[PDB]
Amino acid sequence: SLSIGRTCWAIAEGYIPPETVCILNAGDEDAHVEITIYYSDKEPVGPYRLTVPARRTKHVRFNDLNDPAPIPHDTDFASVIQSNVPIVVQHT
Amino acid sequence: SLSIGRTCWAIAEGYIPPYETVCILNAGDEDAHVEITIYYSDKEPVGPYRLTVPARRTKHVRFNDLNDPAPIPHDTDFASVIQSNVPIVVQHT
Amino acid sequence: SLSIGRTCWAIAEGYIPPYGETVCILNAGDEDAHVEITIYYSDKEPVGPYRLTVPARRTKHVRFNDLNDPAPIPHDTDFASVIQSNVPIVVQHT
Amino acid sequence: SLSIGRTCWAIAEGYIPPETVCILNAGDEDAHVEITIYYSDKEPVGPYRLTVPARRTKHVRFNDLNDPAPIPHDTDFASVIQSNVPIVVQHT
Repeated sequence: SLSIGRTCWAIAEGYIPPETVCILNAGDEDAHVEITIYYSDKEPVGPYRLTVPARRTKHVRFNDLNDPAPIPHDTDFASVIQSNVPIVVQHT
Repeated sequence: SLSIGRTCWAIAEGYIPPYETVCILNAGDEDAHVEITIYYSDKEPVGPYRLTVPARRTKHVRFNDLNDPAPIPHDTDFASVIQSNVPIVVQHT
Repeated sequence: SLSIGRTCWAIAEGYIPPYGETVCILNAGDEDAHVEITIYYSDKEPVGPYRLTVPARRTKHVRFNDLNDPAPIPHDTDFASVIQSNVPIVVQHT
Repeated sequence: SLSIGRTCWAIAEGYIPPETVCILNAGDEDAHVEITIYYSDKEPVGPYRLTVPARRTKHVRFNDLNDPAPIPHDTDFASVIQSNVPIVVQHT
């Protein structure tokens, strides 16, 4: 049983033009992910919830997160990505 | 024997264009028997894809040329785990 | 109750081009971060500290171009920075 | 005094077109750096020696390393950078 990655990741950049996080769950249990969006000038927003099933990768467009709320375009943001089980997160 | 790197790497991105590269350094004195597993968004992982990076050598691995057990589909998002018997350094470009 | 990042970061690259370079800092914690930046050069002593605050639960984009007290950073010059904080922060320079 | 970085760095990519390493020495002692260059089909070459003085940065063009030997253009390579004192290394 492959355990790789960690349960907490932070990405200090973010910008939607008027973007993409890639998550690997190589493990045997589904990952319940929560993402919190941070801003320069207002309180953070979340959790945005999503599942990356066991032995799957998922591409997350920040542009498509809209529950609790869409992320404003042309605004600089940062995100924290938390999970119950270790995942690998990369930002292109 | 210089030992640098680790035996397990994960790359969360992967895309072959429609119709990329992993750079591996083995700076040590024993050949590295590498296994790569490829993960997908909607189906079980595929692998292991096996290759050797000899002692004191680097190797460029095009995902496009990995085809045993199977070629990786184009225009498909994927992720890889790279495992080795001996520490290696892995860069994805 | 979120502590993430560290109090010390080093960026070995730095270039401001002609106009007429940026660092993103996340402070996910519950205390304001008093940051200090020291700028290093290939051929002279380092310059700093440049001071700024990243408040609790905020992110801040820092344009190196705008840093100018104690001194502006020369354009067309290769530099490096060290970013120190009283509390953990996350620093990325995409 | 400020100690930051480490004494060993590996860079798995390297290409000189027919290729810059930026090194920070934030410490109070000069860093005597040795670089070894690795190839896909021959023994490694080095050490290439250089100094990054106390409290200085240095840009290192792979194209300008030529003692013991120039690095061939149009060839894939990798490097190991070792130092007596910790340094911070970034590849571009």
